Amino acid sequence: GSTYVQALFDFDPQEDGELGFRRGDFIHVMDNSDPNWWKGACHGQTGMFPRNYVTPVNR
Amino acid sequence: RHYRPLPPLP
Repeated sequence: GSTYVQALFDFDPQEDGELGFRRGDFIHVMDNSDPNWWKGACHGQTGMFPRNYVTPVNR
Repeated sequence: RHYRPLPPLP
């Protein structure tokens, strides 16, 4: 498996440094230490994104 | 930290 997910819903940056992506963006879960905000990547950028805006891939 | 409260999905 590869620490990643998939933005079930396009996401937007609400703060300053939050990951920014759009539905289908594989968020590279870089730090799932959070229950609702995994510090991860998506397509070249990284930061905090809501683990819910994405879904875990690989199985 | 500033994880922010999970936003509402569309």
